[PDB]
Amino acid sequence: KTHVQLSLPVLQVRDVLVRGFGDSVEEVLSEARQHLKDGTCGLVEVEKGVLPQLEQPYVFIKRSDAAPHGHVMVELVAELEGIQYGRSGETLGVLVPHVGEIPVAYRKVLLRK
Repeated sequence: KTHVQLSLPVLQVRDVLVRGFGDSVEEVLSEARQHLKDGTCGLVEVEKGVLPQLEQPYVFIKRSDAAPHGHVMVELVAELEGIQYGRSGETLGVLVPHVGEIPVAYRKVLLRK
């Protein structure tokens, strides 16, 4: 399928143990997509002070359209040293590995895969 319904655990930035997906834009997009397929991806909501506490390159989920079955349609955009790879809508959050941190909420998304 071109899209997959996922329910992503929303993590507090100070709880995150693994603060990024790797070392290059292509690696972090690759790993993000693998962890989304494996159910081992979390979401951190972006506010003042969050991104400097995580590791670049960043992987964002961004709204791809204006929400089937309560799932916002999203796609991935990476960022390294202020350059984004992809073009999309509003940021829903930054993706990180999930390694068993307790979430504060779940974010239902339809991921363009």
